[PDB]
Amino acid sequence: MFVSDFRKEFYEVVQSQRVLLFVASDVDALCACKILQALFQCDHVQYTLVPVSGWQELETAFLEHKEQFHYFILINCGANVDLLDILQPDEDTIFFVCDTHRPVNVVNVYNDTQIKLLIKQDDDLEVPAYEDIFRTMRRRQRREWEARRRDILFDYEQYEYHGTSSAMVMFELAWMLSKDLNDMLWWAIVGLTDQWVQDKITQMKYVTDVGVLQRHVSRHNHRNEDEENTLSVDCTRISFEYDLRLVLYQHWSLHDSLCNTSYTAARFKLWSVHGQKRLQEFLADMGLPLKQVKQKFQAMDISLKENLREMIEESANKFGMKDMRVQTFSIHFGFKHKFLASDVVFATMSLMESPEKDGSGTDHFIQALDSLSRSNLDKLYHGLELAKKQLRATQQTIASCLCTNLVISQGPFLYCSLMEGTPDVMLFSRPASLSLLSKHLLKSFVCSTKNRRCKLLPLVMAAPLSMEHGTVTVVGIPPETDSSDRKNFFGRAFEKAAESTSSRMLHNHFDLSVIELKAEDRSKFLDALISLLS
Amino acid sequence: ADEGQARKSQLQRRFKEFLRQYRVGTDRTGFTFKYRDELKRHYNLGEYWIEVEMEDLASFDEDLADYLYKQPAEHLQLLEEAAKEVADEVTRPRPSGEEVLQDIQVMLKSDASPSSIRSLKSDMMSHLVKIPGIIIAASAVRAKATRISIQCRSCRNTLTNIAMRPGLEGYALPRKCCPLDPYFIMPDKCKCVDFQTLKLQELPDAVPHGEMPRHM
Ligand SMILES: [Zn+2]
Repeated sequence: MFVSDFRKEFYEVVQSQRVLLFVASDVDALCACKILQALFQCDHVQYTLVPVSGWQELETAFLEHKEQFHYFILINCGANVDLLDILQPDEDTIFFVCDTHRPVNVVNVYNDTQIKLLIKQDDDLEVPAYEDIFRTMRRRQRREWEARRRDILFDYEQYEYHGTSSAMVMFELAWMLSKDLNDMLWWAIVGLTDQWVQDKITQMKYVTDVGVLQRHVSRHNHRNEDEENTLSVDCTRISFEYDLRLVLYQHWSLHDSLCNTSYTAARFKLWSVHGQKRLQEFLADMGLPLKQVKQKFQAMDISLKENLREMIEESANKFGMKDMRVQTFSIHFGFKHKFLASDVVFATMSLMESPEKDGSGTDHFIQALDSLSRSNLDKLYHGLELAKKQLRATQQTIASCLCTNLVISQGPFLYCSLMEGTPDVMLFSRPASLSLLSKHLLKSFVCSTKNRRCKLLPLVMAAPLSMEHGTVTVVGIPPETDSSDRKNFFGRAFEKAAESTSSRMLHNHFDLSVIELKAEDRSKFLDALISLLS
Repeated sequence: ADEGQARKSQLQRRFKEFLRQYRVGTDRTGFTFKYRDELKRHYNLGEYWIEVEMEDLASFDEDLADYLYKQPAEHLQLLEEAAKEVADEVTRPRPSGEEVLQDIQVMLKSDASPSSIRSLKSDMMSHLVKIPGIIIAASAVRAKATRISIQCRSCRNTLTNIAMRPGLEGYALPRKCCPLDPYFIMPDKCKCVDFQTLKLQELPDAVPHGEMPRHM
């Protein structure tokens, strides 16, 4: 069932109870977890928090914890599968699901007693009616009904996508509880910006949600400040910004940010030998000295920093980059700490997807989660350093793939693969960073090629996972277009291709468009996908 | 001119308030007045110097940082005087034998990427520059006067506490009190500081191909 009011029939229920949080390892999940943590700590709710990153891990943790806890909250996981089938719970347990994944599984939708969904009912949802999904001429009519059922269920389950941010949902709950702090609002903003950075949502939906959060920012600012008398410099001040699309440009030199932003790198073809000259054309059009552009931004001359955004916008317009400016937010506190929401997103993501072989992925999750609090600001800066390394490695990998021409058409989709032992393949072994790399690589490819048909294709990308088990991760990306809905069918396509091939596919990740394959299975699996997409 | 003195006093007050008000930390953990405490501990240790980061000064007051970058010779004197008076109000009262206040050397540092010796063209003159290199020679420490007193040789009148410009530049003695050069410098009534000239060779990584290494 959908929860109609989070306050009464979710929060006031669990407020009297011991709770278990399962949280996915993504930045939106981390922000929603932080908001809910702060609420529970205000109300002395005895919660336990468990990270998870796949179905096997969630099943293991639930089997470990099922006896002691009756109330469970799943953040950014569980909505798009039958939780009762997967977990096999006792009937007295209750699962709250604040998950952005769409479409919601019909069993979770119509299970009234046990599965409760912390999902907005005014999100883009098209759930089929109950009578269409659940129960001689009567036999013929029944078989016709079953044919209708399979057709409508395939139409419902074909495309997966993402709804409103879980962090935004939790901040809505905090606002209804009248316990919303400025830091909670910042976590909500970072949660939305995670979806925008990873291209999980459309630009229109992102603009709408930014319009929602603008009102909350204005309310929080005018809560205790006006234009006549102001707060201490120590206090956090969140400001709406119509800022630049360039990544981490306030902590870098502008040259590095123009080099490693996927947008500008794809436009100017900076992987190519000619791309640096095109970048120099752009910089000379702006009139910025190269010794200033290659200097760190905080050390750049303030005469140049005065109107840099207008300069970059108006040069980008005539160079063909039509949407260089983006609606976003920034947070200021103290004298010297200034971050964009995209900066916090990249830092936390790099901490979580860090390639270091220390401890465990749960350890990297813990470092990422700690970095979202201002008492652990050093972790945030360290995450920014890791983001520098990650973005440089991303551009190196894209340059390698395009120069050696690993990205190759195979009919209805482009195909690419990373070989073992190549530079910085370890950084993209993990599925989430691989999905991000595939998106950036597809943007670079469609900006590079002259073939108008190839600009319309989706991308399938693979990389090694475990040589000892002989497995590869595989991800599927929809076509990269300006007006895409960011819906993709590769979940069901992978499932149906694997079933039609009897392939050894482990479906452990929460996105259905991310899978693990036994490596030798890839040839017949790819052939099946080619025959399927046709 | 009173307008000029007003400008100097305003800039000195702004540097004073930077050293008085700058903090690091967050409300979730706590705050420490970085340069206040550095001044206090260094003065109590008898060190009489501090190390002001240009990035911190830019964050507090970007105009001061820009002025100190473009015109360091003008503004470093004001910054040092501001540090001296901040040290006075931060440290006093002081025990016996420590009544007289001591001058404070405000060193400074930056997180900016450095330039190079061959990048130092004529347009960089009188600006702040940050260059790497290797020290190949180091002079013995020698005394340079910062303030002098000059006494007329004939009639024994005295001009006292004449401020000497910093650096290797000198001072021109007046030709009017008597002879054409009336004055001699009093060797006792003058205050001097250690100074040391060095030769900074260009980094071998930074030498262009086929060139000998420059030095500065
Ligand atoms: Zn005389």
